[PDB]
Amino acid sequence: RSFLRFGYEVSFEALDKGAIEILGPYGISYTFRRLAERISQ
Amino acid sequence: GSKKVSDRIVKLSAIDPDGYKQDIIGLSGQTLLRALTHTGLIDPASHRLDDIEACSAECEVQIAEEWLEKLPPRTYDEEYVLKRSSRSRILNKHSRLGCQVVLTQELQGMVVAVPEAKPWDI
Amino acid sequence: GTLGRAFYSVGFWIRETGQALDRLGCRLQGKNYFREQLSRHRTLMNVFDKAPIVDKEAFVAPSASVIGDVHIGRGSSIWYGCVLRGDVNTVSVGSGTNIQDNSLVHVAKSNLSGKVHPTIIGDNVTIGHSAVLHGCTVEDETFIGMGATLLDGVVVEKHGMVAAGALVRQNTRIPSGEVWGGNPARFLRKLTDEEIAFISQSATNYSNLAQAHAAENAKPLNVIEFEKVLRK
Amino acid sequence: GTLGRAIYTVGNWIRGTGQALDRVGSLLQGSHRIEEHLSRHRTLMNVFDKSPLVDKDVFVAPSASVIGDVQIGKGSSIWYGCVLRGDVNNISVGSGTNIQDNTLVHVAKTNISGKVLPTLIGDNVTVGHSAVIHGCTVEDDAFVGMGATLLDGVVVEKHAMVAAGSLVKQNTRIPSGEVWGGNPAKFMRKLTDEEIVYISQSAKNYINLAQIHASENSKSFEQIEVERALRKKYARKDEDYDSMLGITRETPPELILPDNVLP
Amino acid sequence: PKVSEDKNRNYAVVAGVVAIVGSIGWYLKA
Amino acid sequence: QVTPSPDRVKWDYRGQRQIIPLGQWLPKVAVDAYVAPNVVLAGQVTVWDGSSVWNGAVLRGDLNKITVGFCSNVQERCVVHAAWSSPTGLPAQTLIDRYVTVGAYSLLRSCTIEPECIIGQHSILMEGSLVETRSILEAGSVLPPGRRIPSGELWGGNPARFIRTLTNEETLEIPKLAVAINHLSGDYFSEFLPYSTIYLEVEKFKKSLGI
Amino acid sequence: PDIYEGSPTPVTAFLSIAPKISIFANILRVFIYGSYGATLQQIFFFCSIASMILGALAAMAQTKVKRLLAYSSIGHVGYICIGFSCGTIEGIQSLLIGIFIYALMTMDAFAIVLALRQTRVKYIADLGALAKTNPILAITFSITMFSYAGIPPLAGFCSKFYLFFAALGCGAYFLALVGVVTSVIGCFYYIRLVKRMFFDTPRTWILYEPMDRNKSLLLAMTSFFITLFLLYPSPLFSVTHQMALSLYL
Amino acid sequence: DKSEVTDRVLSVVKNFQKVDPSKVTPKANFQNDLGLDSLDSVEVVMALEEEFGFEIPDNEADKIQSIDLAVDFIASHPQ
Ligand SMILES: CCCCC/C=C/C/C=C/C/C=C/C/C=C/CCCC(=O)O[C@H](COC(=O)CCCCCCCCCCCCCCCCC)COP(=O)(O)O[C@H]1[C@H](O)[C@H](O)[C@@H](O)[C@H](O)[C@H]1O
Ligand SMILES: CCCCCCCCCCCCCCCCCCCC(=O)O[C@H](COC(=O)CCCCCCCCCCCCCC)COP(=O)(O)OCCN
Ligand SMILES: CCCCCC(=O)OC[C@H](COP(=O)(O)OC[C@H](N)C(=O)O)OC(=O)CCCCC
Ligand SMILES: [Fe+3]
Ligand SMILES: [Zn+2]
Repeated sequence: RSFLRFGYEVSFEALDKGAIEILGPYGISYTFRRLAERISQ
Repeated sequence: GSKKVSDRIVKLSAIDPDGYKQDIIGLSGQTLLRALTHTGLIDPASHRLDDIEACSAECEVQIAEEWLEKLPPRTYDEEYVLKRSSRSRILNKHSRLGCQVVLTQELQGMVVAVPEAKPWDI
Repeated sequence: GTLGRAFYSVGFWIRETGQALDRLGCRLQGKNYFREQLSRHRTLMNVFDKAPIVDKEAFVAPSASVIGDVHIGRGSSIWYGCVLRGDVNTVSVGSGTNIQDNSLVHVAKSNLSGKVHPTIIGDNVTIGHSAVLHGCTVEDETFIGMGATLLDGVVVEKHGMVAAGALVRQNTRIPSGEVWGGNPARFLRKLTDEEIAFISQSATNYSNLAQAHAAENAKPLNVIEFEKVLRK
Repeated sequence: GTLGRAIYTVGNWIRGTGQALDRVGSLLQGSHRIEEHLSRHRTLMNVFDKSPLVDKDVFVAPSASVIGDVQIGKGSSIWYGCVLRGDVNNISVGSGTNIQDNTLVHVAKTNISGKVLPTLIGDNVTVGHSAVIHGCTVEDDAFVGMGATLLDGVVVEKHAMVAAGSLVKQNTRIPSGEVWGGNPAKFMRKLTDEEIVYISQSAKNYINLAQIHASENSKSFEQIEVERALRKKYARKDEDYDSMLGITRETPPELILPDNVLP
Repeated sequence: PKVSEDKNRNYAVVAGVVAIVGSIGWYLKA
Repeated sequence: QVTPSPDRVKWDYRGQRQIIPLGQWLPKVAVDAYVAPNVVLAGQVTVWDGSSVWNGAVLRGDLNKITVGFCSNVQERCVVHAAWSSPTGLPAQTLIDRYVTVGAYSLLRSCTIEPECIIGQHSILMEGSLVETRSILEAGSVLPPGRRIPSGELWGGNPARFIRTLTNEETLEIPKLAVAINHLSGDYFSEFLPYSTIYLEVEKFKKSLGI
Repeated sequence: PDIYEGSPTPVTAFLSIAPKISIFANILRVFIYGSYGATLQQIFFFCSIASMILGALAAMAQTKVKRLLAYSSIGHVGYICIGFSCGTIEGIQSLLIGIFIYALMTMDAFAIVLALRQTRVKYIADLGALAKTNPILAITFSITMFSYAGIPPLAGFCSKFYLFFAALGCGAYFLALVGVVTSVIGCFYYIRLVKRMFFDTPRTWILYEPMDRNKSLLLAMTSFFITLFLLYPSPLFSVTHQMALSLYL
Repeated sequence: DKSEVTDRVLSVVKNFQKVDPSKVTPKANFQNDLGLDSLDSVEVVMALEEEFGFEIPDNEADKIQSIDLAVDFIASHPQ
C-alpha cells in the first residue's frame, strides 16, 4: 500500500510530473510569453 | 420541426462612420464579423480568417454600454490587439473584436459602431 | 495491365509532342485556327481499356455520352442527353430496349460503399424519361417510370412496372407484375394485362422511331450551315 | 517575300513532321482512344418531314436539341441541355416563355390513353430547371417548379405554381391560384399578391436576361478572340500609373452588360 | 496560301534560327 | 405570330462553347479540376483546385456568383443556379465548401453548403436553404426555401424530414468519399490532352469546298 | 522591420540579399587596414551577440510573415558577424559561406512569399492547412524553414556549423553558448510555421492559385540545392577559401 | 449610457418656456403629454443635436416623437 501510494504521490509528483516538468509544457512556455513580448517595443 | 433558417436570424444596427443606420442580418452561432461581411461595409478580403492570431484590429467594432454586459469579456489578447494595433496605445473600453464575438439568439437589436477602415494591404 | 498503361502514357507524350510541333508549324505560317473553342466532346468516350462496344443496328443520339464499358444490344435506342457511364464495371443494355431523354446509368463510382454492382438491363425494357438507375439490375420486359430513382442492388424482375417518381430503396426487389411508387417505393396495385401488352407495344414503337431518327440523323453535315457560321 | 515563302515552306515541313509524329504516338497507344471527330449534334433538325418554326427573337442554346414541329413565340428562350422533342405532335411554345436548363418536353404517340393531345405552353410561363413535361397543356402565365414531373393529361391554370420536385399524376387539373406539389396532388396553400408580383417580375427578368446569352453564344471566331484579348487586357486596373500618365482607361462597351440585368 | 505575309514576324523567326545555329556552333566549335 | 429567319443555324458547327463569358465575368476554372466537355460554365462560376464537375452540369451564375470548394464534386446532370436575393435575407450566392458530394440530378439554386455535406440524388435545394457541416442528405430529398439542415444528422424524404443521427464511425467517411471521387475524376482528367486536334478536322472538312 | 513590412514584397526580396553582400564586401575590404583589433572586433562581437539575442526573442512573438522574415534576417546577420569577429582565415571563410547560404535561403523564402502573394497572404495563420491544398509547396516551405533552423541534413546547417567552428577557433566560448541558445529558440519558432500548416487544420481554408514558371523553376532549383548540398559541398568551400585567402594576397 | 445622457437631455428641455418640470417623465410624449407643437417638436430636436456632435439625420428625426425614443437613439449612437 505504501509502495502504491508513493509511486503516485512521490515519483509522479516531486520527481518527473510536476517538479521537473517546469522545463517542459507550462514550465518554460509561459516564460517566453513575457520575455519575448516586451522586446518589440 | 421543419428547421427553418429564419429561427437563427440575428438582426443588428451597424452604423457607418457617416452616421447612417443599417439593418444588417446575421446568423446565430457564427462570428459577428461574418454577419458584417454580407453587407460589405467591412471588406471581406481584409479579415478572411476567423483566427485570433490573424487579427490586427481590422475587425474592431465599437459597442454601446448596454450590450457589453451580456457577452463574455476580453480574456488575455482581445485587449492586447486593441492596445497594440491602434493609433493610441490605450483601450477604449467601448470596443471589441468582431472576430471573437459570436452571435447568440438573445443578442438581437445590438448596435455596433464600425469605425473608419484602417489600411490592411501590406 | 500495368504495362499497357505505361504504353498509353507514352502514347500521350508522343501525341502531345507531335501536336505541339503541328501548332508551331501552323503558328509559324501565320494561322491561329487552333485557338478555337470547338466542343471537344465524343459520344463514345472511353478510358484506357474499356472502349464502349455498341451494336451497329443500335441508335445513339449525338448528345448521348456513352462512357466506360457500356455494351449496347441490337435495336436499342440511346436518346438525347442520357449519360450512360460504365467505367468501373460493365453496363449491359438489352436488345430492343430504350433509354429515353435526359436519363443516365451509374456504376456507383466510389468503391467505399461496399462492392460495386454492375448494371444489367434486360430486353425490351422501356426505361423512362429522366431515369437515374444507380447501378441496379433490371430484368427483361419491364417498364420504368419517368423520374424514377432506382438505386444499387435493386432487382426489378420481369414485368415489374415501376411508377413515375419512384425512389425504390437499395436491395429491394420489385415483384413480378407489381407496381411500386411513391416516396419510398410502396405497393400500389398489380399490373394489368392491357398494360402488359402496352409495354411491348411502346418498346416496338420507340425502336421504330429510333430507326427513323438514325435514318434521318445520319444525314450529311449540310455545309450550308458551315458557311453560315463562318460568314458573320 | 522570298523569306516569307521559305518560312512558309519550313512551316509546312514542320506541320507534316508533327502530324506524322502524332500518328506514330497514336499507333503506339494500340488505337484504344476514340478520336474526337466533329460535332455531329445539330439543333432544329427535321424528324420526318416537318421543321421547327422558331421565331427570330428566340434564344436557342447550341446544346439544346429542338426537333420536330415546334412553334416558339417571340421573346421566349430555350436554354442549355434542354430537349424540345416534338417528333409525333406539335409543341406550340408561346411567346415570352423560358424552358430552362436541362428541361425535357415530350409528347405521347397519340395513343397513351386514346385521346392524346399535343403539348401546349401559354405565354409568360416559367418552367424551371430539369423539369419533365410529358403531354401537359400549360396555359399562359403559369409557374412550374424546378424538377417538376408533369405527366400526361394535366392542365395547369394561370397563376397556378407547381411546387418544385412534384409528381403531378395523370389527368390532374390545377385550379388557378392554387399551389400543388409532392408526389400526390397534395394542395398546399393559396396564392399571394407578393407571389404573383414575383412570378411576373421573374418572367420578365428572364426575357431581358436571355439576349446576352443569345449574343455571346453567337459570336464569330474572329470576334470571340478579340473579346477574349480585351477581357485579358482589362482584367485588373491600376490607378497609380494611369494618373501618372495623364490617361484614363474605360472598359469597352462590348465588355459591359446592360444595366437591366445588374442587381 | 504561299507566303506568311507578315513583314515583322519573319525577321524574328530568322533571328531565332540563326541564334539556334550560333548556339550549336558555339557548343561544337568550342 | 411566329416567323422564320435565315439567321437561324440548324447546325452550330463550332460546338457548345463550354466556357461562356458574360461581359467581364469569366468562369474561373482552376487547373487540376476535371470539367467534362458536356459541362456548360456560364456567368461567374469559379471552380477551385482538386474539384470536379461532371458532364451535364449547367453551372451558371449570371445572377449571382457561384463557387465550388476544394476537392468538392458536382455530379452529372446537376443544374446549379443563383438568384439576386433570397427569402432569408442572406446573400443569395451559392457556395459549396470542401469535401462536398452533390450527387446526380441535384438542382441547387441559391443554397449554402458547409463542408463534408454529402447530398443524395434528386436533391432540390432551393433559395436560402442551408446545410450545416458533417450532415448527409438522403436521395430524393426536397426542401422548401428558408429551410436548414442542422449539424451532422441524416435527413431525406419529400419534405425536409429527420431520419436519424450520424454515428462517429460513419461521419468520417464523407471526406474519404470525396477524395475517392476526386481520384476517379483525376483518372478521367489524364484521358484527353490540351488543345484538341479538331482544328485539323476543321481544315480537312473546309478543304472539301471553297476556302 | 517596419521597412521590410511597408516596402513592396519584390523590393524587400531584393533589399535583404543584394545590399548585404556588397556591404559585407566593403567591411571585409576595410578590415584589411582596420588592424587595431581593439576597436573593430569587440564592437562587432557585442553587436553579433545582441543581434542574435534580439532576433531570436523578437521573431518568436511575430504573427505576420514578412516581420518574421525580417527578424530572422537580423538573427542571421548576427550569426554572420560571429564569423567576422574571429578575424582569421577560417573566420572569413565561415563568413562567406554563411552569406552564400543565407542568400540562397532568402531567395527561397521570398519565392515562396511572392508565390503566396497572389491571394494576399498577410499573417502566419493564412497558410494554415497548406499540406492538403498544395502538398508540394507545403513540403518545400517546410524544407526552407528547417534550413533556417540549421537542422543537420540540409543546407543552412553547414553554414552555422562552420561558423561555430570558426568561433571556437578564436576561443570565444561565450559566443558559442549564446549561438546555441539562440539557435534552439529560433528553431522553435521556425517549426511553429510547420505546425501551422501540417498539423493544425482550421475551420476556414484559404486557397492559393498556382504560380508562374519563373518562381516555380527558381523554387525547384533552390530546393534541390538546399537539401542535396551536404553531399557535394566541396566547390563552395574551395571557392570561399580562395576568396578569403585572396583578401590579403 | 441612457441614464448618463438622460440627466443632460432633460435639462435642455427646461429652456423652452412651455415645459414645466412638474409634468416631465422618461415616458413623456412631446405632442401629446407635453402638448408641444410640431414646430416646437422640431425645435426640441434641434436642441438635441446641439447637445453633441451628431446631426440627427432627417429620416430618423421623425421617429423620436417620444422622449424615451430620443434618449435611446442618442445613447445608441457612435458620435
Ligand atoms: C519522326 C520525327 C522525329 C521528331 C522530329 C523532331 C524534330 C525536332 C524539331 C524541333 C523544332 C524546334 C523548335 C524550337 C521552338 C521554339 C519555340 C517556338 C517559338 C514560337 O512561338 O514560334 C514563333 C516565334 O518565333 C520566334 O520568335 C523564335 C522561334 C525561332 C525558333 C524556330 C526554329 C525552328 C526550326 C526547326 C528546324 C527545322 C527543321 C524541320 C524539320 C522537318 C523537316 C522535314 C511564333 O511566334 P508568335 O508571335 O506567332 O506566337 C508566339 C507563341 O504563340 C507563344 O510563344 C506565345 O504565346 C506568344 O506570345 C508568341 O511568342
Ligand atoms: C544545385 C543543384 C540543384 C540545381 C539543379 C539545376 C538543374 C539544371 C537546371 C535545370 C533547368 C531546367 C529548365 C527546363 C527548360 C525550361 C524552359 C522554359 C523557359 C520559358 O518557358 O520561358 C519563360 C520562363 O522563364 C524561364 O524559365 C527563365 C527564367 C528562370 C529564372 C532563373 C534565374 C536563373 C539565374 C539566377 C538563379 C539563382 C542563382 C542563385 C545563386 C516563359 O515562361 P512560360 O513559357 O511558361 O510563359 C510565361 C509563364 N509565366
Ligand atoms: C518541339 C515543340 C516546340 C513547341 C514550342 C511551344 O509550343 O512553345 C510553347 C511553350 C509555352 O508557350 P505558351 O504558353 O504560349 O504555349 C502556347 C501553346 N501551348 C502552343 O502550343 O502554342 O513554350 C515552352 O514552354 C517550351 C520552352 C522550351 C522550348 C525548347
Ligand atoms: Fe479580427
Ligand atoms: Zn416519351
